[PDB]
Order: sequence, then C-alpha cells, then structure tokens
Amino acid sequence: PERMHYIKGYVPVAYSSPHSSLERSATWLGMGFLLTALAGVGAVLFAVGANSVGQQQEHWVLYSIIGVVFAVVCTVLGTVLIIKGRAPYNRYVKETGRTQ
Amino acid sequence: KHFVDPAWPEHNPADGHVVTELISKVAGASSPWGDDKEFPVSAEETGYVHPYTRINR
Amino acid sequence: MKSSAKLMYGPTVFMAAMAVIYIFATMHVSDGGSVKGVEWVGSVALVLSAGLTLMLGVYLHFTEVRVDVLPEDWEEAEVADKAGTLGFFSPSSIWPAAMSGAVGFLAFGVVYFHYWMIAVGLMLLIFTITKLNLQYGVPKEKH
Amino acid sequence: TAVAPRVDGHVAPQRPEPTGHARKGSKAWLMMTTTDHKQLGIMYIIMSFSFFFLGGLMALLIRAELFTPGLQFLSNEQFNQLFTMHGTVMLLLYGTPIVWGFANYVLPLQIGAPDVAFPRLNAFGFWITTVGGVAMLTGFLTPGGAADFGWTMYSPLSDAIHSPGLGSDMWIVGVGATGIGSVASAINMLTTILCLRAPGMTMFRMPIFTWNIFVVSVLALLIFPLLLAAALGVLYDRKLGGHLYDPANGGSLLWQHLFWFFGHPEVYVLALPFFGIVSEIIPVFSRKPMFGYVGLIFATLSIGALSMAVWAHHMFVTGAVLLPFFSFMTFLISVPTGVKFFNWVGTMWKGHITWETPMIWSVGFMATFLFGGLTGIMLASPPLDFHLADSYFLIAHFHYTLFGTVVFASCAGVYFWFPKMTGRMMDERLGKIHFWLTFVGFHGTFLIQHWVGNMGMPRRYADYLDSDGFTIYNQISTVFSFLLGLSVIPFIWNVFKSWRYGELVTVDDPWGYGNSLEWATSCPPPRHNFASLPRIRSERPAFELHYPHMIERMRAEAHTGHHDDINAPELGTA
Amino acid sequence: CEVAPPGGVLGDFLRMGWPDGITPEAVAMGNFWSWVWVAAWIIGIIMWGLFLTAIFAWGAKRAEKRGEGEFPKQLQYNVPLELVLTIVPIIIVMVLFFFTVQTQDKVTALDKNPEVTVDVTAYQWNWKFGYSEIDGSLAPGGQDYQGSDPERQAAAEASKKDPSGDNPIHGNSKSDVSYLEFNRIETLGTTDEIPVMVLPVNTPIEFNLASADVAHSFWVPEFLFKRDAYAHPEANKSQRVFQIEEITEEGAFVGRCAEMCGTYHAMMNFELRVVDRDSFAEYISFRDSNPDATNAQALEHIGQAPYATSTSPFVSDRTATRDGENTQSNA
Amino acid sequence: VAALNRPNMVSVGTIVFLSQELMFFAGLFAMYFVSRANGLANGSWGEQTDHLNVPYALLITVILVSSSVTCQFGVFAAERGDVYGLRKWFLVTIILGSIFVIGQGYEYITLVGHGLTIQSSVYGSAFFITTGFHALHVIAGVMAFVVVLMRIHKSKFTPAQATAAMVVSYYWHFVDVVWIGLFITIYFIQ
Ligand code: HAS
Ligand code: HAS
Ligand SMILES: [Ca+2]
Ligand SMILES: [Cu+2]
Ligand SMILES: [Mn+2]
Repeated sequence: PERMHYIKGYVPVAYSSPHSSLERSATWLGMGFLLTALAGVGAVLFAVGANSVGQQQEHWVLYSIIGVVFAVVCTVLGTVLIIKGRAPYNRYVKETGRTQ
Repeated sequence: KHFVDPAWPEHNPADGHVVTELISKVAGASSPWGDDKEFPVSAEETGYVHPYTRINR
Repeated sequence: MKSSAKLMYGPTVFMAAMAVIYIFATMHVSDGGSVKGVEWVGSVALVLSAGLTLMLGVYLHFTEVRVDVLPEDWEEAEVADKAGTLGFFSPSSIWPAAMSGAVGFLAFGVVYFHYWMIAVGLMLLIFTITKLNLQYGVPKEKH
Repeated sequence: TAVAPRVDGHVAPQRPEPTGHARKGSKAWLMMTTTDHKQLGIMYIIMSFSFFFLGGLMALLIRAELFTPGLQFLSNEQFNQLFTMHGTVMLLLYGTPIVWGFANYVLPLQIGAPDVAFPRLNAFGFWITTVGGVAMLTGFLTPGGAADFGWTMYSPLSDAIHSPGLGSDMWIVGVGATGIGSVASAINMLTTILCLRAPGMTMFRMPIFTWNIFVVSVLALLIFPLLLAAALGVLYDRKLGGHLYDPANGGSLLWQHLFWFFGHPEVYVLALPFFGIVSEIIPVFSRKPMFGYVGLIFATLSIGALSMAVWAHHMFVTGAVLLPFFSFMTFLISVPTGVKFFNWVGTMWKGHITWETPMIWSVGFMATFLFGGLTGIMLASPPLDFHLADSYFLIAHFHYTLFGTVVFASCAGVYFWFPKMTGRMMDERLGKIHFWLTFVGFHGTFLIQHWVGNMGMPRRYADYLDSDGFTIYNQISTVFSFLLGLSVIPFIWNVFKSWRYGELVTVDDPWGYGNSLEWATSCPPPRHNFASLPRIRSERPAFELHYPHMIERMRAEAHTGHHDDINAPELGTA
Repeated sequence: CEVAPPGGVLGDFLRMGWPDGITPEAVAMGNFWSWVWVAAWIIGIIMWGLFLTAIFAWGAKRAEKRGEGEFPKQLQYNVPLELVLTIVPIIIVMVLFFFTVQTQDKVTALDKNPEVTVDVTAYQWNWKFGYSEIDGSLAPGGQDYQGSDPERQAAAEASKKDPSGDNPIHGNSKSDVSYLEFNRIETLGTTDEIPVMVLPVNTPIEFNLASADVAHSFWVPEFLFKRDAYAHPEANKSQRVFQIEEITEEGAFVGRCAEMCGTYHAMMNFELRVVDRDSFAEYISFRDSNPDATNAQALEHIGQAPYATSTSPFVSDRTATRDGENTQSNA
Repeated sequence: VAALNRPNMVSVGTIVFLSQELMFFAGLFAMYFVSRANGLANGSWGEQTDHLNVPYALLITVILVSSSVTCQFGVFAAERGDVYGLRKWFLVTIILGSIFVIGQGYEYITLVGHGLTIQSSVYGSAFFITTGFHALHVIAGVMAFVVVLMRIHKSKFTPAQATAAMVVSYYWHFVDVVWIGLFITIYFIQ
C-alpha cells in the first residue's frame, strides 16, 4: 500500500488505482446529473411538439424555457463535476507518462 | 473504572479499538467462542468422554 | 469499500431530481387527456426511494472513511495479504426451515383469519427466531 | 510481484467426486439443515423449474381452450383462474427464484469468497419462498378455486365486495411470502460483494454478472417491501372493514400506481441478471474479452436508475397519468439495453465462435429479445398504446421479452454451469434438439399473436364468436403452443441422464476459455469453493491463469490505437 | 401523421393488421404506426444481419482453416465508436418522441366542439348508453336537446348520504351513484340483446364514461383508441371525457371491453352503428316522441337491422356451447 | 502490527435491512396522503382529524425518544466490554418501549371509546393502519431487546454479542425515526 510499483514493460488494468477517477464521488454525482440533464431536452421537445398541433398555447413558452434552463444547468454541472473528478488522473498522467 | 468481561480480548485503545458499530478486525462475523482462541485443542482439553459400549448377542 | 460507497450517488440524485421534476410537472401541466393536480402516490415513492439509496450511500461512506487500505481493494495485492481468520460462518442449522414453516402457519392463519392461528403463529414465530439467535450459545448440559 | 520457492514432492489437492455417486440418505438431512450457498442454489434452481412446469401446464390448458370458439371443457371462471395463476407462478415462483438461485451459486465463486455473508438467512429465504409457493397454489383446493383477477389484481375488483372466496386471499399471502424470500436473498448479495471479495479483486475486476446482481439487489430491496405494504393494505381492506382502496377514495388508480411502481422494477430485476449470464457466456465461446466493460457497467447502473422513473407507462389508457413525461422516460430506458446489444455484437465481431450448446442458447436469446424490445418501443408511445394496450399484442410483446430473457438465457446458464455445478457435461445432441424445438415452437406460438392483437382480440378473453374473424390465427398459435409444451421433454431427460451418468469433467474449464474466476477452481468446487486462489489482476483471472503467453497480447491489443505507455519508465521500488 | 403510409403490399405488410380507421385521428395514428414500423424493420434487419454474420462469417472453423490461429485480435475498447453508437439511439428515440408528442396531443385534446355527447355507463356485465346532449341541428326541437332525467337523476344525487346514516367514505355513503348520469333516452344492453348506439356521420362526437362497478374500458377498434371507465372518475383523477373530431363513414362496428372486470368479461360486447346524418334526426325524434318503443323498433324506423349485425349475443348456457355454436339467433 | 479495520458485516446487513424497511413505510405514507388529498376536497378530514389528542401524542413521543437515548447508552457500555451496563440500559429501554406500546394501546381503546374505528371513516382506516404497523414494529423491537438479554445472559460476552447489541440498537433507532415522521405527518402536518 501507500504507493504502486511497476517495472518497465508492464501495463496493468488502470481501474481502482489510487489515481483512478472511478474511486471518487464527484465523478458518480456528475454521472447522475448528466443523466438528469436529458429530462430538460425531453421537456423542451414536449413543449414545441404540443405547439406543433396548436395545443399548450397558454404555457408553451414557459415550458420550453424552463426545460432549456434545467437542461443547461444540469449538463454543465455534470460536465464540470466529471472533469473535476478526472483531474487527479490528469495529474497522474503528467507525473508518470503512462495512460493506463 | 468500568467492568470488563474477562472473555473480552485485550487491546490498547491508544493505537486502535476492539469493535465499533462501524468497523471490526474481521471480514465476516466474530467467533462466538472468541477470536483470541486458537482451535484445535487436545482431546482431554476438549472435555469430551467417548463411550465404549457393547450390546447383547 | 470505497468505490461502492460512492457509486450509489448517481441513482439517488437521479431519483431525487425526478421526484422534484415530477411534483412540479403534475401540479402545473393541465394537459388534455389527463387531470391536473399533485399525485402523492409515486411522488412519495420516488422521494423515499431516493431516501433508501441515500441511506445506503451515506452509511457506506461514513463507514469507509474509517477503514484502512484493505487488500481486496488494493490493485496489486498478494494472496498472502488476507491470510488469517476470515470470520465465523454457520455450518448448519434446522431453524431457517422451522421459522419458514412458522411464518407459513401465521400466513395461513391470516388467510382464513382464525384468531387462534394468528396467535399460535406469532408465538411459534418468535420461538423459532429465538432458537435461531441462541443456536451457538445454548449452555452446555448442566451435568 | 513475488515468486515462491518450489515445494518438495508437491501434489495437487484431491478434487471432489462428481455427482450421481451419492449414497442413500446422503442429502435428506443435509438438505434440511443446509447452509452451503451452492447446494442451496442447486435446490433453488430445481424448485423454480418445478414451478415452471406447473405454470406452463396451465398455459397449455388456456391455449387448448382457445383452440376453437365455444367453451369446450373450461368455464369462464376456470379460464380466469388459469391465466391469473399462470401469470403469478411464472413471474414470482419461477423467475425471481431462478434469478436468486443462479446468484447464490455463482456469485461467491466469481467474487472469490467461501460462503455468502448470511448463510442461515439464505436458507430462510429458500424455505419461505417455497412456503409462499405452496400457499399460493393452495387456492385450487378451495371449492371455488384460486384467485381470478389477473396477476395484477386491479381494484375495486379485488375488494371484499367484488372478490369473495379465500383463494383471492391466498394469492396475497403467497405473493408476500415470496416477496420477503426475495428480500432475504438480496440482503446477502449486497453485503457479500461489499465485504467478502478476494484479495486483489477490486470492484472493477468483477465479472459483469455479479455487477448486474449487485444492481438488482439494490433495485429489489427498493421495490419488494412496497409490494408487501400494498398487499397488507389490501388484506386489511378485505378482512377488516377498511376503505383505503375504495373507488370513492380513488382506490383504483392508487392501487395501479403503487402496484406498477413495484412491478416494472420486477421485470428489470428479471432482465438484468440474464443479460449478465449471456455477457459471461458470449466472451467465452467467441474467445474474445467483453467489449466495453466499464461501458456495460454504466449501462447496467443506468438501467437500474431509470427503472424507478419509468413505472407509469403501464397506465396510458387510464386517463390519469401524465403522458409526455412517462413516454419520454420509457424511451430513455431503451438506450442502455441497446448499448448492451451493441456490446454483445461487438465482442462477437471477428471472433472465433464455436457453437457448443450455451452459445446457441445465447444467440437465440439475442434474436428473440431483439424483436421483443423492438415491440416494446412501439408500446412505449401513447398514441400507439391507445390501440395496443391490453390486447394480444401486449401478450406477444411481454412473452417475447420474458421467454427470451428468462427461459432462453436460463437454459443457457444451465448448460453453461452444469459442469461447475455437477462435475459432468450435458448431452450435446439432446441440447440441440431442445433448442430447436423450443425455438420453432415459440416463434410459431407468439409471432402470430401480434396479428390477433392488432385485429382486435383483447387479452384475457375466454370465448369468442365464430364471426369475429380470428379463429384460424388462434388455431395456428395453439398447435405450436403444444409443440412448446413438448419441447421440455428432452430437457428433463437430458438433465436427469446427465446428472447420474453424464460425461465426467476432468479439467477445471471444459469449455476451455472461461474468463471468470469460477473456472479456475475444481468441478465441482470443494465445500469452501477454493483450494487455491489465482493471482487476480484483470476481468479475466481464469483466462490469464491458463494462458500466460497470451497476457502480453491481452494487455497490448485492448485499445484501438493503443498508447506508448508500455515503454514508460519504472515507477517505484519494492 | 400528415404524411400517408407507403401503401400497396408494403403498406398492408406495415399495417400490419390494424383496421383502416374511421376518424381523422385514427388515420393519424395509423400513419404514425406505419412509419414507426418502417424504422423498426430497418433496425431489426440491420441487427439480424450481424447475428447471421456471426453464425456464418465469424465461425471458428473458417478462421482456423484460414490459419488465423487459436485466438482472435483480443480487442476490448473502441471508445469513439462506442460513443457514436451510444449517441445514435439517443437521437432516434428523441426524434421519435417529437412525433409521438405531436400525434398524442392532437388525439387527446378536448376542444373538438361536440354536436352530440353520449353518456356511457359500464356495469357488470353490459353497456348502457344515454344521449346526454344533441345540437339544435340534429335535435328534434330545433333548440339544443338536453337529456338528463330530472327525477331519476334526483334519486342519484339523493343517494350520496344519509341512509339513516353510515357515510364512511369522506362523508358520503359507500354506495354513492351521484357520478352516474341518468338520461331519458337510453339504450340498455342485455344478455338477450347486444346494445347498439346510433351516431351520425361527420359530426364532432363526445363520450362521457363511467362505471357502476369494477373498472372497465371502452374500446372501438375502428377508432384505434380505448379509454378506461372508472367508478367515481373525479375521485380517481381520471379524465372521463374524450372527443372524436368526427366519424367519416357509415357502418356497423363492434366495440369491446379491454379491461379485466370479472367472470363474464368476454361477453361484454357492444356495437357502434353510424348512420346518415339526416336519418339520425328521424331516430332521435322517434325515440323522443314515443319513449316506450325499444331500440330495435327505432332501428326499424330508420330502415336498417333491428339488432347488432357485427356481433350476436353469446349463448348463456354453460353446456350447449361445447360444439362451437355459441351464437344466439337474434331473429 | 495489529490487523486492519474492516467494515462490520452485520452492521452493513442491518443497515441495508432498515433501508429496505423505509420503503415498506413509504407505501403506508402514500396511502395516507392519497386519503388526505381526497378528503381535503370535502373538508371531512378537518372534522375527523379533530378527534385526536396531541398532548398524549407528545407524551408518548417523549417516552420513545427517551428509549432511544437509553439504548445508545447501552451501546456505549457494550463497546467498552461492560456487560452489566448493557444489561442495565437495555432493561430500561425495554421498560420504556413497553410503556410506549401501552400508550398506543390506550390511545386506540379511548378512540374506539369515543367514535373512531376502521369502519367509521377513511380517516379511521388510514390512521389505524399507519399507527398499528408501527406498533407491531415497536413490539418486535422490544422482543429483539429481550432476545439480546437472553443471549448475553447465556453466552460469554465476546465481540459477537457486542455487535448483536449494536445491531439491535440500529433497528430501534429506525423505529424512533419513523415514529417522528409519523407523528409529524398525522398530528402536526395534518
Ligand atoms: C423481462 C420482462 C420485460 C422486459 C425486458 C420488457 C421490456 C420493455 N417493455 Fe415491457 N412493456 C412496455 C415497454 C417496454 C420497454 C420500453 C421495454 C424495453 O426494455 C425495450 C428496450 C429493449 C431493446 C432491446 C431496444 C432495442 C435495441 C437496440 C439495439 C436499438 C436501440 C433502440 C432504438 C434505436 C430505438 C428503437 C427505434 C425505433 C425506430 C422504434 C410497456 C409500455 O411502454 C408496457 C405496458 C403497456 C400497456 O399498455 O400495458 C409493457 C408491458 C409489459 C408487461 C405487462 C404485464 C401486464 O400488463 O400484466 C410485462 C410483463 C413486460 C415485461 C417486460 N418488458 N412488459
Ligand atoms: C416467465 C414468464 C412467462 C412464461 C415463461 C410464460 C410461458 C407461456 N405463456 Fe404466459 N401466457 C400465455 C401462453 C404461454 C405459453 C403457451 C407459455 C409456454 O411456455 C407454456 C409451455 C411450457 C411448459 C413448460 C408446459 C409444458 C408442461 C408439460 C409438458 C408437462 C406437465 C406435467 C408435468 C408432470 C411437469 C413435470 C414436473 C416435474 C416436477 C418434473 C398466454 C396465451 O397463449 C397468455 C395470455 C392468455 C390470456 O387470455 O390472458 C399468457 C399469460 C401470461 C401472463 C399474463 C397473465 C395475466 O394477464 O394475468 C404472464 C405474466 C405470463 C408470463 C409467462 N408465460 N403469461
Ligand atoms: Ca374454446
Ligand atoms: Cu414496465
Ligand atoms: Mn386499463
């Protein structure tokens, strides 16, 4: 423990190493929000589709705007959080020069 | 000071602890007879008495 | 237990977000072919499902900040690391079958709703559970 | 890495004797007091298939009655009870128990543990599930017969007013006893994976099967107690004077929402483990590792996460649910299933496929579930569901998905792990006969029911007029249904013969290229599953154990355009 | 959809057994179904092809005869292709959901301005139809016809409470029937006669569903639509009203129950008979003028079949039906 | 060196079980709130809910949280290896739990005394199912404490018995939490 040791010519499977991104909570939370973001895409599609046949005439702008707002906040949150969770991996790749 | 059952294993709290609600020194469940034991033991130390017995023919 | 403590955060946040989205949606969208108004069944289920996954995740994380670098989680561990006692495991026991039968008797009792069957079922059930829990601690025969 | 000195006069351990040599009385009391995960899993599997045959007999009776117009030998009441009990036993007494049986046998071998976390709890789960099964089936001994309200048990039809007779009650208890049996099985599988993994087996070196079982464990723990609460509420309304499910309280839609919140995760609980079983079978017989491993893990977790939001697409014709939201979510849940399909065909891409029996079963499962899910997408859109809902189109859809994901893939799993479970290999010829019979009989039975569903025949219809115009299609369905019934004769004979006189297994992996850890140990395993643990270092312990010369290739060709990271300098010191 | 199917044998195959439909939204649903089936067939063949390729092209004996060796390339990860193949179904279901929303919303919208509204009652095990309101064009009186029966509906409103007092369900009696509409022009379905509702051509029509007993469903396969009928639909938060823009062609069409209600669920058929608009005025004036006359007598007054030609009543004997002649001779 | 600190397997098992039971109570919550949503249209809820006795509810709530406090003192005694402190505090917890059971029982007896039962109204059915299932859980918890006392009376007090006491404490704390939720729902948020 406390440090790894690889000889030249040896390539391991990278997962669950101390530098791995799967081992940290930011990444998984970002996956959750990234999945959530597609709901806003569905919402805006529902709004404009209902508009296409002359329905939802009294609220369709609000539904489209709130769908887009939720989508953009969720997707940017997921992307940023994922990148934060992957920062240790980038530092390790700078450190060692091995990708796996 | 508090009482301690003598079956309790000895340890130094200053560098660890014996068991908590969250963690323990075992992967599975602890021994009902004490993890500090070292089985097996001798025949006479077991306390068992095997019966010789015969029946009529 | 690091990875599994933290991978539970995706499902729980997704369920919570769906719960809030759904509550706002059903309380506002007056679409034809449906009736406006918050529905409590479904919303309660979503929030308490998020609750279940959050309970699991938070307990596992709260525990995992205590434990050491176990060899099963160390990516280059040797088979000699885990040498020792793994733990205590029940070799055999008749009591699972007995208490399954007791629960069956109780269930049949509430089927026909004969009160004596319910009472005898509950008594038999706690008896079998007690015998299960005292199996490896019954005193030696007192001479 | 350490290399040990040689041992003087070393001999490999005595691997256990195969099955069929057991003496008299060698399993009776062992069975009654068992707390071994693997013997217990075998009896799980046998009991589940017993219930499978029992339910399928009722299915054949249904088909025989619908062969021609007019009630030839059943009444309306008997027909209703038949489809109710066929659905209930096939979903709850066959499917979920076979899932937990395969989990109990395989998962400790895959994660490199000796036993499950809670042995007596596992035995309790088995016995309580069988108790629930017998309670559920006891309704037929009633003079008035068993429950008659469909496997969903919609209200107010299940009210005390509208469903008297004790069979209606026995269903409620038989289901509940089954549900807690499932929960007791799940408590183990989470705690086991969390606490008894082998050294060096990090979480992302687990096989895909146990990942699916993990996700299914959390999903099942979410949803079985909700069923128990709803069912106890219904029994409370029935026996006492309760009013919670009264229609004037909104009880009908309350029950529908609560039940289907339970029920759609149940079908995903049946779905994921058999996806995992084929995800283990396909890499072995194509001699290629699993394609997109962590991608498949993310897809499985995505299915688990989406299953909880999809539930109300079973109610598009109720006029109560919000259509666009649930239609969008049940479209989203198609994506990871398609990812899994793409990964399967990808790992098969330019492989060396050998066609032993489990590979035949796996490709058959893929071919069937493709059309099943393709039909499910059509059912997902409300405007098509307004016509399709609760017709024979729905029947054909869910029989495609269930008969594909459960029956085909469970048979694949049986053929795959019969060596590891018995120390003997199944008859190949009988296996192929069984497969072709089941395949042709199935597609004959259920492909034509799409047309009767479209033409206007509703589900659960016991009799129909000669002038309606769909008698010939039912006749074609019935003949191939009897063929489906005949198909299981070679399966039963093959299992019976192979158990007691089958080909003995010598090597640890008769298929040759087993990737997962259970193929490194003996056939059968010893009582505690492992006479020695390999050096676990990837998702293929057994493969890299048995083929060292392949390792330099296996680590190098893994990624398209693989980086130069093999040439990177040394990173530390011992 | 606004775009028609391919037609011909391709359309018949893509249909694939759907009725042609007799309303505008039925046409819309059929078109959407046909194009969705086209896309589904594309996916089905383009993956069955890959499985067949595995069966015939990627076999082990071929590659070993070719000298490929004991093992293949051992590829595991192709991340860009994986992301592309993940993005493809996302876009497919997205663009599908757009048209789904379109067709669904034009189906379900309750703004079709009914000329006729018929209250429908489902009960174990038959249908009862009642004309609720009729526009002045078709009504006998020139002014709009309103069919609610005062005395019989007053009984329904009086049933809500106080049968000397039980009132358990939110202060109302457990046997409340105030949600049912009782009309003076009614057609009552029996085991001896299949009920027939008479409707005109080319008028927006409305259906108002409810259920005396357990939940039922109203399914007309020629509408390509079905809706659940519940007891206390307001209490269930279920939408009990649905409108058809019109019916486009005359004829007799069977309609069934599509919800498991009980023992005689299969016997609960009805017929929907669509008649010339000028004849509907005669029908309603005849039923109004001499209410003692039966539905069959009114249908004779039109000059069409007195009984449901689409489906005849089932034989009600549990032994006579064994030889397959389970059909009653209405006349 | 001493061994690693590994997760307590039985604690993970019981926590997973309590997380499962939370979804059991989710169903009763959903049924109650659907009943309340229906009732608030007619205002009949606002009448039936006036039958209840909130200060008595507060008293039994105080008793149950006192039970929780005593239970956790017993747990501290257990982790110290002191069997007698465990016996003390667990017997006190058993007493308080029995008093809570009697409290709910007397509540039910008085309520049927002055015109609220399962047949009286939808409020009656919802109230009694929601509180009675929790009452059965409290009874099972008292039984669990008594079984723990049997265990530590018969067997020598090893870590295997200490973790058993620790595990039953989790269940009792879950019982207290769900009572707090039920009380806030029924007597306060009403
Ligand atoms: C193991 C058991 C089951 C599985 C698996 C299953 C899968 C699905 N089902 Fe289902 N099903 C429904 C929808 C789906 C969907 C969307 C999926 C998904 O798993 C399907 C995804 C699977 C695939 C294999 C996807 C295709 C694969 C690929 C690679 C392409 C990706 C997808 C693309 C590109 C989009 C397609 C593209 C197009 C152009 C169409 C719906 C409603 O949306 C209902 C209720 C209808 C009603 O009115 O009652 C329903 C009804 C049932 C019932 C009713 C029982 C009863 O009523 O009593 C059961 C037991 C059942 C079982 C099962 N079902 N299903
Ligand atoms: C896992 C889930 C399921 C499987 C597998 C399954 C298999 C079949 N099904 Fe099905 N089912 C239908 C036809 C079949 C047929 C012909 C088979 C076949 O797999 C059956 C053949 C297989 C067999 C296996 C039976 C052969 C038995 C033999 C040859 C010998 C028996 C004698 C002995 C002694 C057995 C040996 C015993 C030993 C212990 C060794 C039909 C229509 O043809 C309906 C709708 C009908 C309606 O109107 O509602 C239906 C309804 C349902 C429903 C909805 C129920 C409801 O709406 O309430 C569900 C959930 C379901 C699930 C499942 N079903 N099925
Ligand atoms: Ca027939
Ligand atoms: Cu579903
Ligand atoms: Mn319906």
